[PDB]
Amino acid sequence: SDPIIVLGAGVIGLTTAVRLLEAHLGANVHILADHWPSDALDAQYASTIAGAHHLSFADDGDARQRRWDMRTFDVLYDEWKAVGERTGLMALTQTEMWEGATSHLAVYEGNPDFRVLDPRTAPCSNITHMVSFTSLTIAPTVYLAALEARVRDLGAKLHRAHVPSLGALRTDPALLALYTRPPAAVFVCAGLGARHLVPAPEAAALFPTRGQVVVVRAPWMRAGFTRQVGSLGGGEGGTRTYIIPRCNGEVVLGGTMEQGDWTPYPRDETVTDILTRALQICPDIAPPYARSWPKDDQVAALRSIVVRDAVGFRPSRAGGARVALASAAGMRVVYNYGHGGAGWQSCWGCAEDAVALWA
Amino acid sequence: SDPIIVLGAGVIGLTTAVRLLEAHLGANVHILADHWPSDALDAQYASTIAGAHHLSFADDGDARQRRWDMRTFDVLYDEWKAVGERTGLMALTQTEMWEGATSHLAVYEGNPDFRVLDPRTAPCSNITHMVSFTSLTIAPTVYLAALEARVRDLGAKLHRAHVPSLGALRTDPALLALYTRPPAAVFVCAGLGARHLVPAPEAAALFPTRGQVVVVRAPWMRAGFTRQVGSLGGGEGGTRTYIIPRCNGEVVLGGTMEQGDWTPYPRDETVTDILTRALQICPDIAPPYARSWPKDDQVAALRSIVVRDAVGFRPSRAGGARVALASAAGMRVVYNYGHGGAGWQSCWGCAEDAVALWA
Amino acid sequence: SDPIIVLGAGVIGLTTAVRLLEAHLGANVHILADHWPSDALDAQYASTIAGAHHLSFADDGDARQRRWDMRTFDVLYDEWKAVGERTGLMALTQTEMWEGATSHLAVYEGNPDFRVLDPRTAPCSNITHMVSFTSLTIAPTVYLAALEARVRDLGAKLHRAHVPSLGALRTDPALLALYTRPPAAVFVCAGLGARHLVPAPEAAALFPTRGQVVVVRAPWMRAGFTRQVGSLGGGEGGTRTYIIPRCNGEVVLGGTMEQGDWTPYPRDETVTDILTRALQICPDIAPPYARSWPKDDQVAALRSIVVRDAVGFRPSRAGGARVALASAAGMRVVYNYGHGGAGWQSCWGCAEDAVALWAG
Amino acid sequence: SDPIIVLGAGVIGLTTAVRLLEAHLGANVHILADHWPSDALDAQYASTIAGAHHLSFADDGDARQRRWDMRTFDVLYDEWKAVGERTGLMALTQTEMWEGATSHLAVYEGNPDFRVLDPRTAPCSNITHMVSFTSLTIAPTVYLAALEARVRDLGAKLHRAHVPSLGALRTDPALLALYTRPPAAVFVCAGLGARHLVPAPEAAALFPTRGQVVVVRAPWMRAGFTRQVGSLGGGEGGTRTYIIPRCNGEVVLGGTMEQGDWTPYPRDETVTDILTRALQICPDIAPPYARSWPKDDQVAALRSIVVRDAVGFRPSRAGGARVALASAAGMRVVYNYGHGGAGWQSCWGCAEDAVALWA
Ligand SMILES: Cc1cc2nc3c(=O)[nH]c(=O)nc-3n(C[C@H](O)[C@H](O)[C@H](O)COP(=O)(O)OP(=O)(O)OC[C@H]3O[C@@H](n4cnc5c(N)ncnc54)[C@H](O)[C@@H]3O)c2cc1C
Ligand SMILES: Cc1cc2nc3c(=O)[nH]c(=O)nc-3n(C[C@H](O)[C@H](O)[C@H](O)COP(=O)(O)OP(=O)(O)OC[C@H]3O[C@@H](n4cnc5c(N)ncnc54)[C@H](O)[C@@H]3O)c2cc1C
Ligand SMILES: Cc1cc2nc3c(=O)[nH]c(=O)nc-3n(C[C@H](O)[C@H](O)[C@H](O)COP(=O)(O)OP(=O)(O)OC[C@H]3O[C@@H](n4cnc5c(N)ncnc54)[C@H](O)[C@@H]3O)c2cc1C
Ligand SMILES: Cc1cc2nc3c(=O)[nH]c(=O)nc-3n(C[C@H](O)[C@H](O)[C@H](O)COP(=O)(O)OP(=O)(O)OC[C@H]3O[C@@H](n4cnc5c(N)ncnc54)[C@H](O)[C@@H]3O)c2cc1C
Ligand SMILES: [F-]
Ligand SMILES: [F-]
Repeated sequence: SDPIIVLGAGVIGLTTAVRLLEAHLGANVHILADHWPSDALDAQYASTIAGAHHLSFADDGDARQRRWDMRTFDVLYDEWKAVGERTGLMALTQTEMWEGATSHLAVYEGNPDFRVLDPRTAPCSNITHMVSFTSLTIAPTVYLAALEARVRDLGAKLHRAHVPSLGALRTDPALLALYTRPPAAVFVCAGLGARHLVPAPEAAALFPTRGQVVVVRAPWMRAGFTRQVGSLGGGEGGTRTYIIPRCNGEVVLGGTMEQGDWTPYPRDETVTDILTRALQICPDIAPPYARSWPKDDQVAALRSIVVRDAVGFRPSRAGGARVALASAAGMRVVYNYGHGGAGWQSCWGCAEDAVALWA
Repeated sequence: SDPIIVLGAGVIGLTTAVRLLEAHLGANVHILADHWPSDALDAQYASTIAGAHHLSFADDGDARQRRWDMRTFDVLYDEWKAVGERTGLMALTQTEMWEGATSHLAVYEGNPDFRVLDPRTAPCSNITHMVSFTSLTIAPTVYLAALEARVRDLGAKLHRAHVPSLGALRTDPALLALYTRPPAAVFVCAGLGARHLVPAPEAAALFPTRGQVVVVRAPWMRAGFTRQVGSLGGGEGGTRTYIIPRCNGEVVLGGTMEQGDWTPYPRDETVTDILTRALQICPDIAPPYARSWPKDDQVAALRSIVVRDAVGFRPSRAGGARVALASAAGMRVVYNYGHGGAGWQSCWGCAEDAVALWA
Repeated sequence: SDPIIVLGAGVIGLTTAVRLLEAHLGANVHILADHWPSDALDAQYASTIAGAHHLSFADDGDARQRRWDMRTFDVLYDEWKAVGERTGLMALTQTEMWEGATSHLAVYEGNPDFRVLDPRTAPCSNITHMVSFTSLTIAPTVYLAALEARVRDLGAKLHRAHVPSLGALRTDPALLALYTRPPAAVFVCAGLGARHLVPAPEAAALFPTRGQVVVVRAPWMRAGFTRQVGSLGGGEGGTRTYIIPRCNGEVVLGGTMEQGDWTPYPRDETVTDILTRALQICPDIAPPYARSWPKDDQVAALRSIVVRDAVGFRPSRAGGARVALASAAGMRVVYNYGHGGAGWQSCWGCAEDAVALWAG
Repeated sequence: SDPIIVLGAGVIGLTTAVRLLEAHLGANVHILADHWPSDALDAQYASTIAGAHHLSFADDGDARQRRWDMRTFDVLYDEWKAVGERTGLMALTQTEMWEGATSHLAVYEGNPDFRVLDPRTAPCSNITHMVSFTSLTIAPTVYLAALEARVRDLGAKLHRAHVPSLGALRTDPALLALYTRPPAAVFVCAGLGARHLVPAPEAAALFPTRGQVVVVRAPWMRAGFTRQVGSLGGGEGGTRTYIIPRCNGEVVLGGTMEQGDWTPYPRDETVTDILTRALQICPDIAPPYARSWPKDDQVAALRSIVVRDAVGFRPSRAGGARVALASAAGMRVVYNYGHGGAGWQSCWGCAEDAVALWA
């Protein structure tokens, strides 16, 4: 009878709410957020800026991340087997190439059709290791719309509201009008927004890792490619070039990984950079008719098929995501934030842990 | 060189920004807001919920409100003579009727074509006083779109951003990324949202006055009607029924005046109440074919032409709007908020005062 | 059951089809047409070019036209009383002014709220007679869409097909594939296209009267105005200026009456003419903010609210419409064409006569 | 100064008009047609019903058809090299399978990347010959829109008009109003409509070959497949199953070849037939997630991605297309009609001959 709040309507909050409602049928759940999946794109809302591909960054020794990523893959892949592309999922061969390293992450061996490839067969030079396996991409707008429909069907009440502090959920008459009584519990799925909701030491742990992408219309591309330069360093370190094709024919090209960079608007030079690198790792990203042209001329061909530029801020945190049980303003609090560049590939895993902590 | 911030992209912020940029051509102006005019309607954003009509509530002794309301009428009426309905304005005869009173507000005598009518000619019973005069309605979405285009043309930079505190404008890296240097000044045009930005005693002076409206498609209606019940009490007291026709053929029917009511969703019984009262004061709101039908059948005819239901929170303030110079967080601050049910009819007057205070 | 063909999907064909299906006479109805109401506007398809208003041209001594026009008025007015504007109908006050004449048609006295006005109160000069009465306008696209839905609901089969001759309905495999069996009957509701379907010496009787109109967005205008110059001459003679407001806020301004003029495209000078004459007869057609300006500036204000120019060819015929039973190409034939500038205002009346002729 | 008429705005008329205006810049050209490319689909207008692919039917000894087909290929391929998919063209690998034949048409060897394949590798049974080569598909609505824009830019006047007889062009006031003076010449590109415009011996040569197609949304398919059953017989004989993918992700599945069948509406049993046969010759037409399912479940999966059913009448003629100079009703007449199922793959070839015959 006392309301349970899910604060956040990104992929993290919506998956949390789905698992919450499935575990406790008819529970009194209110989802509050100041940005919703179908809103216009905004650099501050990470979930619809994402590619998204399932391409784990889980260190061999990071048992929690490996578990989350593979659990999430299992859920998404079973869903694709059931409904195909209806919710924005597309199974595909993912190819990862390393420019330095002579190993892949052990976590990839859990995916179907894992193969070690000859690094000399990469289209770009200096590739020292190369693997492929079956994975999935997600058109986030489509998938999030499906999650929104699902939480409605499960009986969640949805509210557009800004929450200035966790205490406000108990005290602010504007918020109390939504759910009548002070909440018994809150799931804090506020992404990078959690910086304004937690005490100073925890707030300090959050930082943006800015990512710019270029979305092209390239429906000929139905395979995934990533080039990793530099060590992950047990986290999400180094830089990536990637080709992330969606089932709708939009293909996300990236990326950048700028720690502490709060600039929300795309940079012209980075557009050029992304297009140039995308052509290096995946020559077939070019419009078919332009593929025989000098490499320099193919950038303009890619420009001609650009759908949009986009920028987002990965909600980065030292040690990865905070999924933990605490207390604030007399409410039971479950934190589920700080997923960096891996929220889409870990969402269902985190959601299940979060609900288990609450329960 | 130092940025000047306009916080808010409602009618108050946008008129403030226009007058600011007109007074000081090429100034470094950045407009920050978490809700913009063309966004989907939300009860928290009053400017696009409003009717809006110019129907002053200024008490005979309220010299400041009278001056603002008359100034705003002059600006809007001048604009209508220059551009017609291009920006959402429509000149019309406004008829006001009182159920109890035997006097009107002196301020109305400043409008063109002021006439005292025979109250016995009102279509509803118990009317003791009635006047008409030339006034204007505004389709707020259209007018705000023109204001947005105008501030762009004048060189303002526009940002979608939430401001958690005034200090954050100078200290918060997420906001500093927008304009680089710490701002010298901020115009706080945050509407009811100002309650999160000011000290608790100022925040306590602000309260919502909830208003529900029904929008109908009634392009045959090109005249305005209001019935006042109870005393204004030197502010915006009592209750009103109104018919507010827009140039686009949508006609806003209302209303309610629920002080402290934070419920953002429409109430079914209130829909019935509004349609019933609308028919009382203006029989011609009914579709022409339905005008000879019994009263109950005519409510049904109005239901058949409903476009939308909407709810908004008027940013009411004890003593009316705060338009004042101050200092806070190392900035020169001009507050311009708390216009209640009168922001549209006072906007330009208030904007000119705000810019003068800053200058 | 042998097919019964309605040839034409203008207002005449569709009303004929509705009345045919409503007759419940076991008719296996196939509606064939090379232009359908929701198709792009084309000067050759009169029904969606029309204003349309109900403003009878029926001469005092033209009993058939008077009966048709008043019957159609009753049907449309009752429809408006039942459903309001849902099917594109709008009741309004129609004001007619004459430049020269000292009387009105008797037929108008049958409308609600009839009155003879003081012609000195007309906004333009040289007005010698003026009346008003309650009438209706029709947004033809909306009303025709409603008729199309209605014939579908009643079980008619609808086909996009060009009929090269009446005989072809029985003999042409391209047409026979639509309905399998040779048709027993055809209602020829082909409008000006009937010139290619009726025996050739009857075709000389049909001619275009070209009409250009300017459609403006003027939702403040919900009253109708017409000025008649010259005599009707027992038919549709002389020239008219008119303001015909639709329920959707589009207002049709006109008009021209160019006999034998087959030019399907709007003329620049005619746009200027129509706007100028519209302002003469109805000063409030101008945008409210423009009403105090010089006449030339008001013409410019009208140009600023133009939605579209359009041209149509009225299916004119000496003697008015042919509504008649015949036998041709082995089939029972009912002709229902040649309604000139009055198809909308006579449609239901004609449809009922046509169906009665077939039913025998 | 005397008008030149192009009668018809299908692919044949519009290519003729383009070549006409390019040869004689500023010429007084009027294009008359009762159906235009952007009109709603109609079984009587073949050009937008077509797949279309470039898959020649030209007999080894049919010099004219081979010349036409290869010239048209050259023109379209050059266009695709210049603009890619901008005008609806997509280069692809076309694979043809024969159920009986042990040879391919010689004309195919003129296409790039020609190769004879192992017929054992066909996914369906009883294949005895198989080849592939580079060819093109066309999204006809997009291509015809480009042609329409081209003729406008070259100064053609376009008219929606029905021509009851060629004599009417000189004598009918309804047609004379379009171009003022009796025309000097007419290019008769009326497709199957030519049967109403030519003398009884020439009209008897024309007949419909009805084809029904199913359009699916299958953007994973960018390769073309055809199975030929029975002999071409020096013409377009026998029956074909085909997969014709467009650049916009629509894929046309077919077909039927019913001579003299004037039924313009799709048959339910033919939908089933086409879907079943498409799956036989190209298992990858099925949604990726459905590819391991039993055959009946895959047919159902194809039904779920259906965009539209369509029917058209190929303008078939004894001896193929009539491209011929004549004199009728006072005019210099060039006939260019009766292209059967090969109008798209022969259009530019025929157009050029037609303009030459007139010049
Ligand atoms: C360019 C780019 C590419 C990426 N690609 C991938 C990829 O391929 N695979 C992958 O797994 N991940 C990827 N990511 C990362 C992924 O997008 C994020 O980890 C994930 O979206 C974070 O989800 P979230 O729900 O925590 O945050 P968000 O999506 O930002 O949502 C937070 C929610 O909380 C609400 N909120 C916050 N504060 C408040 C408040 N005070 N009051 C009310 N509401 C509040 C917001 O309105 C919003 O609804 C990418 C990120 C970027 C930027
Ligand atoms: C039903 C109804 C009918 C009405 N009818 C009339 C009428 O007929 N005539 C009339 O004169 N008035 C009318 N009003 C009143 C009028 O709508 C308000 O007085 C006026 O819109 C207030 O404008 P504003 O710009 O102050 O507030 P708002 O429109 O609410 O805009 C405030 C802006 O501040 C931004 N903001 C606030 N806090 C923050 C933050 N922390 N960070 C970033 N951005 C922030 C918001 O995003 C928004 O852009 C009506 C009101 C209602 C509810
Ligand atoms: C500018 C203008 C204003 C007007 N204003 C008014 C007004 O205010 N009030 C009023 O009452 N009337 C008005 N009219 C007149 C009215 O529009 C016509 O009288 C009426 O539309 C004629 O209807 P119809 O069905 O006979 O002809 P059409 O609407 O032309 O329809 C004829 C049908 O026959 C079909 N057809 C013809 N030949 C063939 C063939 N060979 N094969 C297959 N199909 C064929 C066509 O495709 C079409 O479906 C106006 C006309 C014009 C031009
Ligand atoms: C199902 C199907 C699949 C096909 N697939 C292919 C393929 O893959 N490759 C290929 O090469 N071909 C294909 N075709 C064949 C191709 O569609 C035709 O050969 C080609 O479209 C014929 O073009 P057209 O311009 O002659 O005829 P149409 O496109 O029918 O155009 C005739 C034009 O003449 C006009 N017209 C006719 N009579 C008159 C008149 N009396 N007055 C005014 N205007 C008139 C019409 O309005 C129209 O504008 C296919 C056909 C079908 C039915
Ligand atoms: F906040
Ligand atoms: F014809």
